[PDB]
Amino acid sequence: STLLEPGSNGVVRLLGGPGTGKSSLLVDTAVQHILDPESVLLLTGSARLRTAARAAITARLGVVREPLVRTVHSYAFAVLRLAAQPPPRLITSAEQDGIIRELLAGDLEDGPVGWPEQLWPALTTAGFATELRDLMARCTERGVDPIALQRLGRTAKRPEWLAAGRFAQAYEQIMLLPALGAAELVGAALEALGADDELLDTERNRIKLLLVDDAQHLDPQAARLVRALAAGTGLTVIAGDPDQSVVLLRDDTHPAITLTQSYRCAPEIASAITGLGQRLPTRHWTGNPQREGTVTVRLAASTHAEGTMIADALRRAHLVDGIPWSQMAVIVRSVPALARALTAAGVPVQDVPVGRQPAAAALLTVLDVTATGHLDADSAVALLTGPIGRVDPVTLRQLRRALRRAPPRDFGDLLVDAIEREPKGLSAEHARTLRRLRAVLTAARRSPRYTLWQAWHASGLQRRWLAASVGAQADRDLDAVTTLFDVADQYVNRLRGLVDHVTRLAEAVAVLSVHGALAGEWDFVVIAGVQEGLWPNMIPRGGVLGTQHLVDVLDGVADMTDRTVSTRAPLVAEERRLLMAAMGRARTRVMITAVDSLLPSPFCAEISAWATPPLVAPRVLAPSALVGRLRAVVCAPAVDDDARACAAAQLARLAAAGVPGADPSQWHAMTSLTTEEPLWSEHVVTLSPSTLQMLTDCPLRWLLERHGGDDGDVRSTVGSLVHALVSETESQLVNELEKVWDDLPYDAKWYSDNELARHRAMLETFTRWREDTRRQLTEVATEIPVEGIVVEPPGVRVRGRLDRLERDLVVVALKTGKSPVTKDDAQNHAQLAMYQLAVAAGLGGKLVYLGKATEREQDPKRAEWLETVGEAAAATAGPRFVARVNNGCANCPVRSSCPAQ
Ligand SMILES: Nc1ncnc2c1ncn2[C@@H]1O[C@H](COP(=O)(O)OP(=O)(O)NP(=O)(O)O)[C@@H](O)[C@H]1O
Ligand code: SF4
Repeated sequence: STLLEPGSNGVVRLLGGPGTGKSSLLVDTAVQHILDPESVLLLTGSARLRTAARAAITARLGVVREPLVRTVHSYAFAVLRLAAQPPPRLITSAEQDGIIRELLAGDLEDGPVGWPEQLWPALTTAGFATELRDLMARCTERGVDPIALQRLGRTAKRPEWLAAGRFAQAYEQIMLLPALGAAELVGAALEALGADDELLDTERNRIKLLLVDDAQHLDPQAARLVRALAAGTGLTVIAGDPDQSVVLLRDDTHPAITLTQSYRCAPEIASAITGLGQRLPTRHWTGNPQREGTVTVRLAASTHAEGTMIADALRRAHLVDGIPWSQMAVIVRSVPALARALTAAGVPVQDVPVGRQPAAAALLTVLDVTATGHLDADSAVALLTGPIGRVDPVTLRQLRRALRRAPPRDFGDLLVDAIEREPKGLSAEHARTLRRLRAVLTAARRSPRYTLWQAWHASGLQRRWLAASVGAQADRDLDAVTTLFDVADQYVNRLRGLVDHVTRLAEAVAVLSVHGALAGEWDFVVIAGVQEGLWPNMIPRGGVLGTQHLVDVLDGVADMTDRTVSTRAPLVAEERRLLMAAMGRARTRVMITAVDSLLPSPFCAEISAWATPPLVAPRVLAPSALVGRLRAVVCAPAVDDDARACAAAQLARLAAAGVPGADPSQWHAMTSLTTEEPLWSEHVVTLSPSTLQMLTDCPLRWLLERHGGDDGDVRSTVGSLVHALVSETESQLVNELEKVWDDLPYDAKWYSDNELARHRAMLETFTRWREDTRRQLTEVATEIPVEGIVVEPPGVRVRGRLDRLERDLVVVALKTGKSPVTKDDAQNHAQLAMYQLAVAAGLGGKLVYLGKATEREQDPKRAEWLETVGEAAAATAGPRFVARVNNGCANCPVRSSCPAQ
């Protein structure tokens, strides 16, 4: 307190625990030294914390000037910006590792670097250049010149470090023949402070406070600017906590100021944090005595039961205890499953490429129409099913039946000719969704960053997405089209190149990882997923170049020149700091969750000493979770004679205000049939001989598969293309099947010409059948429509398409199956005996199998048969259809709604 005064000098160090008044004491000394705007320099260490401390000072200060609030990287650029009295910075690592892919492919083509010849197949891989980039990016943070990395390649017998140092030296000579990376920005500025030797004295004479902040995360190359700027003038405060590694604080000759009172954390949270610091290689601080807090550890028995009790405890707190959303958080060790099972209880919770999302990709299809000049068929259907002018799949089927009234032509060709000029056919409501697509393609074709805005103006849906903000998808799409207008501007400053480049490119529960959870406050913190393979991280840190072994020989004597512990797993004592500092955010209470069928980590057995069987079916406060259970203890045979009264007493309070599922009108077991009528009632039923086999077999399959339920093929229309050719010279028919075959929906075009071969020969099999049996038979006609009245008084009235007559009359029915029906199974064949009974009365049978020509016969039992047609056709009358189990109870369409299974 006596060391922070306007009359004072030197370096003061300010260290304290997690939560204490550190960063709000640098703001308290920024203002107290002003009451000069300049020399009040901060180094906040984040781009978002720079504005958090700027607005804190400038509100506490009649207009004012600005204290200089910056970061370390943004300050080392301003030194380089002034030392050129412009120093440019290179792009993000796409353009910086696009240089790495060139120098490796430019080395494998040759035979100077000298890779150790085992790594020769590795050099073309994308996974080698994203590891070579890290051996340079982790020496750049530690100030190691490539002429000094090669000294390590000789003292130890490691050939791939001499090869890596010669890469990092040859890399820095084509980047200067400047161009600075991201991490190379502090190290390049520090060479320019000691170069001029008057640039120092014209910098130190400016600054007066140097309120550097968050000193613990500072690199040993960024820890030397703070030692250079604070060489001599005024007074400097360092601050931060020294025992959270994850200027220097631990070793200094400068006087320190400790802080032990927390101001945030409860005293029961402050004993679990400092209780874990006992088995850890200023660890004593106390909690806020005004608060009272709870720490508890819960276990689950599965993965889905974890997300069901997290969404329990997040729902108990807001809805009963009253703490709002956005004072809650869910911290996970690392993000790839939990946000889906936590939204399903009704909790507000706050990747995919840019040109792939449907609100953005529907507008890039307007540009491909515009760039070519004519719109195709496959990209004119893709505008109707998209967001611009939208149609559900049953209104494509209403366009086609209205456009084809203007063989039928294909829908891909009729659509384009309705956008080019609008026909006056439909005009009801489909005229509007076609005028919307003429308004876009006339605006963009009459006009590259000025056309793409003019398309967004014509397809007027910035108005429709603001009024409807289903209200989340408008805020997901508007937060995605504004990433086109940002990326499309970035290519214009440097329209077939627009499409070519983009193609390659509140009050909620914050779910975030541990490294993102070092800025929030959050009254309630859940640490989900502390278990065996996940939190004590046993993914081994080995690699090819030995990056994790270089980084702990070069940065300290953590390992000697022995590769024994170089590639094991993340260190456990340095992994305990993450769970010790994630609990350091909650100011009221902490819940720690892990599943155990997936085995809990040993950190869950250590918290249970300081906390205040696993669940397998947990309780929820979801409204669809109440009314499910309340209906299950009232519709019960066999417990709870007293609780049954309490069950139905609470459903009457749910049903009076809404809550769907509550009232006994809403229950799916309580609904009643619509009609239960006697069908036709009143009459002559009508039948065809191809349903009579089916009707007798099972009369429920007649009702559901003939009327509605029929799931759609390519094998049944070829079977009718054979019947058309056969009914019309055996070489004049092969030429007829050959032309028409090329338009059939066959994938695998090796199979279309392989299925033609068995259907070409099946016409030669038929003419090889005719000449054999034209001595015993004689054709009367072919494809006679049979119609008449049979079993007249109900009458059954057989109608339809006898295939081929012959005469010794007889009845020939041609089939194209491969496997024939047996000999004694065709004596009761219901199709032939309906034609045979047609031949007799008013106005033997053959069953020729073209394919694999084994024919079957039926002998010329009429009273036993004619009573069966009248007995079966009477069962197509009433309700309550019978579901017999037949041979066809497999590859039948209606089976998921059968009551016999
Ligand atoms: N004198 C005070 N009176 C009331 N509240 C205070 C006082 N001093 C600090 N606080 C509050 O205590 C909390 C501690 O925040 P602060 O001390 O600024 O964080 P920090 O410890 O510097 N940063 P970090 O450890 O990374 O979370 C904040 O909500 C402050 O507003
Ligand atoms: S599964 Fe059996 S009862 Fe059901 S429709 Fe098919 S044949 Fe008829």
